[PDB]
Order: sequence, then C-alpha cells, then structure tokens
Amino acid sequence: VHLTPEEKSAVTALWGKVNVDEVGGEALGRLLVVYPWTQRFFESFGDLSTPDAVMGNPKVKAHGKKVLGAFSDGLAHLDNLKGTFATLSELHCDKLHVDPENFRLLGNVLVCVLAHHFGKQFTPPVQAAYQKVVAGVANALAHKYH
Amino acid sequence: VHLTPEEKSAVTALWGKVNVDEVGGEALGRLLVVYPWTQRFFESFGDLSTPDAVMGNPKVKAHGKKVLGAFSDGLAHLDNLKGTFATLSELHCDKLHVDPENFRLLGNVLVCVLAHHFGKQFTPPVQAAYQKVVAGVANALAHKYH
Amino acid sequence: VLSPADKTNVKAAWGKVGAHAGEYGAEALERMFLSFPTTKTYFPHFDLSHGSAQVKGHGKKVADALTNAVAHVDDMPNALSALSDLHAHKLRVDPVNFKLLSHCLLVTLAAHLPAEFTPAVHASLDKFLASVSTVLTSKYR
Amino acid sequence: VLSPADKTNVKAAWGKVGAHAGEYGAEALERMFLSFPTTKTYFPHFDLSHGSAQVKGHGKKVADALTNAVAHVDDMPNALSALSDLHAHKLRVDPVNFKLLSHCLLVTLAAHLPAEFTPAVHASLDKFLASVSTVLTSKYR
Ligand code: HEM
Ligand code: HEM
Ligand code: HEM
Ligand code: HEM
Repeated sequence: VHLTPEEKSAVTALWGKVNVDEVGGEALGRLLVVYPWTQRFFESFGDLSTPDAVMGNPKVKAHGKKVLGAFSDGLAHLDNLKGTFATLSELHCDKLHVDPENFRLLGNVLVCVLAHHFGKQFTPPVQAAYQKVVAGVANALAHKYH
Repeated sequence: VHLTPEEKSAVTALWGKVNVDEVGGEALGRLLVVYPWTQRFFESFGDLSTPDAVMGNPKVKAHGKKVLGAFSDGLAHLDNLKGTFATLSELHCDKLHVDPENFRLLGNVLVCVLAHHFGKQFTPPVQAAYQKVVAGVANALAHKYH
Repeated sequence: VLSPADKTNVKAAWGKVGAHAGEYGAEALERMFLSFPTTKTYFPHFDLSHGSAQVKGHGKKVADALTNAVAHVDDMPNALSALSDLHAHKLRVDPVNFKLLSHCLLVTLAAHLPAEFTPAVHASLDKFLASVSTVLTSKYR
Repeated sequence: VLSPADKTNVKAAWGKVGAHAGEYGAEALERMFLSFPTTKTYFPHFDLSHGSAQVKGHGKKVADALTNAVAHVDDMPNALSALSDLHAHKLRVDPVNFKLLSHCLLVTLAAHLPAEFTPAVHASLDKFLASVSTVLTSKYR
C-alpha cells in the first residue's frame, strides 16, 4: 500500500499517542450510532437502542479495543496488509457474514475519531495518510471474500 | 484482476461476436442518457438534451468506437491492465480531468448493453466475468490519478 | 424524481414483464450473488446454489414488491412502508447493495426485453430502481 | 429525515462554527483534495496548493452555502435551489464526490469542535450533510 515514509512516519508518530483502548470503543460505538444498520452484527451485545446505551455498552468498548488492537498490529505491517489480515478476512467472510462495506464505514468513523481526539494535529496530510491506511485495511479485510 | 480459465474463455468468446463500433456508440450514448452529468465532458459534441439526440450524435458514435477500441485491446492483456492503460490513465487524469467514477458507470452500462445485445447468451456467469473485466479496466484507468 | 415520461416507461417495461417478474427477480438475485459475492453475506441462511427454490422464492417476493411499487409509483413511500420498516429495522442491508441489485435487475431486463429496453427506458428504469432503493433505505436513521 | 434532535444538534454545532465557517470549508476542501485526489478532476482551473486564494474563496462559498442550509433546514430544496441547479446542469459533479466532501467536513468539524462533536452530534451532522447532498444532487436527472 503506497505510503511514502513521510506518510509512514506520520501515521506512526500519531498512532503512538493513541489510547488504543479508548479510541477503539469510541470508533465502534460511533460506528453503531452513526450508521445504525451496522448494529445488525451485534444483537448479542445487549442494549444498542440509544447513543448513551451504545456508548457505555461494555461489550462495545471491549469489542472496539479488540478491533483497534488488530488494526494497531496492521500498522506494523503496512507492507503486508493482505497477509496480516488473511485469517481475519476469512473470519469476517465465512463465519461472521460481515459485508465489507462496514470496514469502510468504520475506517471513516475512525478518521473522525482521530480528528476529534487529536484536533489540529490531525492535519490534512496526516488525514490523507490515514485514509490510505484505512482503505488499505478495508481492502485487506475484504480480500478473502467469495 | 483475476479470471479463472473458463471466465477468460467466456469473455474472449463473447467479445469475438462484439461489433466494437455499434456496442461502443451504444454504451457511450447510453452513459450520456442514463447519467446525464457525464455529458460535462462532451459539450464540444453538440446537442445532448434528449436520447435521440444523443444516440444519433455522430461524435458520440465515433468516441464510443475509440473508447471501446482501447477497451478491446486491453482484453488482450488482462494480465497487465495497469501497464496497458497507464498512458490513458495519466491522459484521463492530467489532460481530460475525467473523474474515474465515470469509468465505473461506463463499465456498468457496457454490461447492460452486452446483456441487451446478447440476450440469454449473457448468462449470470458471463456477466460476473465481465463485471470483473469492467472493474479491472476502471481501476487500471484510475491508477495514475494523483 | 420520476417524471411522467418515466412512469410511462416503467409501467410499459414492467407491463411486458408480467408473469415472468418472479423468474426475472430470481435471475437478478443470482446475477447479483455471482457478480457481487459480498451480497451473499446477507444470505447466510440461504442455500445459494444454482436453481435453488429459496432464491426463486425470494426472487418472486422481490418481483412482487417491485410490481407493487410500479402500481403505486406515485405513492411508493406508503405502498412500500412495510418493506422500508423491515429493511431499516430488521434486515439492515447496507445501502450500497441496493445499487448492486438494481444493476442486476437492469441487466436481467435487458437480457430479456431486448426490444423494450430502449436508452430512454433504461434511464427511467434506472431512476425507478434508485427511487425504490431510496424508499427502502428511507428509515435507516 | 432530520428529526428535531438533528436540527438542534446541527444548529448547535454550526453555531459553534460561528465565524470560522470559511476557514473550515477551505480546510475541508484541502483535506478532500489530498485524501481523495480524484476530486481534483473537478478543479482543473484551480491552484490547489495549501493556502491558495481560490480554495480559500471556494471554501468560504461552500461554508456560506452550508450556513444557509442550516438556517433553512426545514426549507432546503428551496434554500439551495440555485445550487442544485448549478450542480445538476453546470458543474455536474458525480454524486459520489458529495459523500467525500461530506466526510472531510465532518473530519474538519471533529478537529475543531472537541467539546461538541459528540456521537449524537456526529450522527446528526452526518445526516445533515447527506440531506444537503441529496438536495444538491436532486435535479441531476
Ligand atoms: C477495522 C477493521 C476490523 C478489524 C481489524 C476487526 C477485527 C476483528 C477481531 C480481532 C475480531 C475478533 C476475532 C476473533 O474472534 O478472534 C473481530 C470479530 C468481529 N467483527 Fe471485526 N474487525 C474490523 C471491523 C469490523 C466491522 C466494521 C464490523 C461490523 C460492524 C465487524 C464485526 C465483527 C463481529 C460481529 C465480530 C465477532 C464479535 C463477537 O461475537 O465477539 N468487524 N473483528
Ligand atoms: C473504458 C473506459 C475508457 C477508455 C478505454 C477510454 C479511452 C479513451 C481513448 C483511447 C481516448 C482518445 C485517446 C487520445 O485521443 O489520445 C479517450 C479520450 C477521451 N475520453 Fe476516455 N475512455 C474511457 C472512458 C471514458 C469515460 C467514461 C469518459 C467520460 C464520461 C471519457 C472521456 C474521454 C474524453 C473527454 C476524451 C477526449 C476525446 C476527444 O477530445 O475527442 N473516457 N478515451
Ligand atoms: C429493489 C430492491 C429490493 C426489494 C424490492 C426488496 C424486497 C424485499 C421483500 C419483499 C422482502 C420480503 C420480506 C418478507 O416479507 O420477508 C425482502 C427481504 C430481504 N431482503 Fe430485500 N429487497 C431489495 C433489496 C435488497 C438487497 C440489495 C439486499 C442485499 C443483498 C437485500 C436483503 C434482504 C434479505 C436478507 C431479506 C430477508 C430474506 C429472508 O431471509 O427471507 N434486499 N426484500
Ligand atoms: C456540501 C456540498 C457542496 C456545497 C454546499 C457546494 C457549494 C458550492 C458553492 C457555494 C459554489 C459556488 C457557486 C458560485 O459560483 O456562486 C460551488 C461551486 C462548485 N462546486 Fe460545489 N459544493 C458542494 C459539493 C461539491 C463537490 C463534492 C464537488 C467536486 C468534488 C464540487 C465542485 C464544485 C465546482 C467545480 C464549483 C465551481 C468552482 C468554480 O469554478 O469556481 N462541489 N459549490
């Protein structure tokens, strides 16, 4: 995935300041609040019928830290996203039936969350390098689908 | 841009029945009619205000030919769509300023036109195979956009 | 925004379908599943193999919904309300997939109605399927 | 459709934009051009460098239009009439690019509104920018 090492370094510098625990829950929860259709995969998480209900929902914070943890590992592997995510892609396709469109939604929700969290530090060139990254991740997670 | 051996054979065999002149003008005119904002590029072509105007327009027919002619040549090189189309890609970006989105809408119209021309011979499998070609072409035309 | 032109286009092309609606409905879905595998994620409880009755069954319900939309073209939101509730609150298909199906509908009807599938009718049917899509996806949030 | 909560959320957030609206629009567009370089195909006549006067002028124009829509949230098609006509018949930007700019607006708002960019408010702005976009794209065909 085409990241210059000016882009590489900027993704890297920023990600280090990220509370993966907290950003994960935020992203997943906003995902579920902003684009409620994505709730369809999370019936088993209990109450998601309001914003406050989704945002404080323990299983959402917990799934988000897991989603972001795995996103976080991908960053060490920008050279080999397909590889890093092959097994998760199969998991999402064959076991979970997650339409890969969701990975795009989440990627954008994530870029919003980083904006919110880093403010002016989330400069347009840093955002651009995150859009490449988030798109790269959504394609790798989609690539084992059939 | 991967086709199984029998998809490559299905695609190659249909295409040998295709008259690039007729199909090209049909696909392009339809593009102009069904998604009239794609007209933005062809103000030089004349009056495009109505379907008969568009489908009779002789510049539209000529261009359709040209477009489908280069599309035809790339069927020859399904294995290297990027290299084959790199120069048209940089042209469409740096010269023509054509939103690559247009390459996708064109591929879908082309698929419709093929179905319409061939009827029942355009079986679900042969479509799926063409949907792959048409997407690969669009991504090859989109690749040198910067 | 369906012009009167369009409704006429849609009514006519849809008139010509008639009894094969559900057959076309079925073929659109399987053209979908093969062209856009991603759409399968919403049918994990279907046997999706060729010639399946589940798909022909579903194919027919989709066709009947459309035939219902064509007849109440002027008031789709109300004629379709039960369906838009169900997509919003139960099925929750990402909006992107409505364009996949609509394209496959269009391909199906072109393959079947060669003489009626005019550039104009093509445009109209395209707008018609977007409008049905928009109604189906109307209550999502 | 926008509920009363939505309207309130948007007016509240837009109220916070206050006099930064044009700065925000220029920033959203710069974000857009760098994240989505295909959107630059619509600005070949522009100087697309950080800081360019043209992006700044266009930013302000975009932000003003949006300020107008917030004020007319109940009357958008009429409020944005010149603008939908202009985009439908003259600019003719493919409808996909609306959702790219919408994204970058939302990112820009998020970078600037630490206190108010709540999840509910986020959902509200997202729906609002989707409504604006549906308006501006209303008369495409
Ligand atoms: C940024 C992209 C994503 C990554 C890296 C990711 C990663 C993961 C991981 C690590 C797991 C747990 C794997 C395991 O069971 O061992 C998982 C499961 C799961 N994912 Fe994804 N995920 C992503 C996006 C999404 C999205 C956008 C959705 C849908 C809205 C989704 C739906 C699910 C569901 C329903 C599970 C199983 C939850 C459960 O029952 O515990 N994922 N994913
Ligand atoms: C399969 C997709 C396409 C291919 C293979 C293709 C190919 C070509 C070729 C071979 C040329 C002329 C080469 C030259 O003059 O140097 C051309 C020019 C052009 N193309 Fe594309 N094209 C494609 C799609 C599109 C689409 C969808 C549009 C817009 C809706 C578009 C807009 C144009 C325009 C405006 C020109 C310049 C024509 C002129 O000045 O007469 N193309 N294209
Ligand atoms: C023109 C667009 C569509 C129409 C008219 C339509 C219509 C219908 C109808 C009438 C039903 C029957 C509901 C019932 O009474 O059980 C249904 C169900 C369903 N649809 Fe939609 N639909 C459309 C698009 C889509 C798309 C694009 C997808 C995603 C690929 C989708 C996924 C589903 C699923 C999973 C069900 C439930 C099927 C089952 O389990 O029985 N739909 N649709
Ligand atoms: C919320 C979405 C948008 C809003 C509110 C908006 C608003 C505006 C406004 C106020 C103008 C200036 C009208 C005038 O000249 O008086 C304009 C022009 C323009 N917009 Fe849109 N716009 C939007 C989306 C887009 C998108 C997504 C694109 C392409 C990616 C685009 C391309 C253009 C172009 C090319 C112009 C003409 C610029 C010039 O030649 O100076 N617009 N827009």
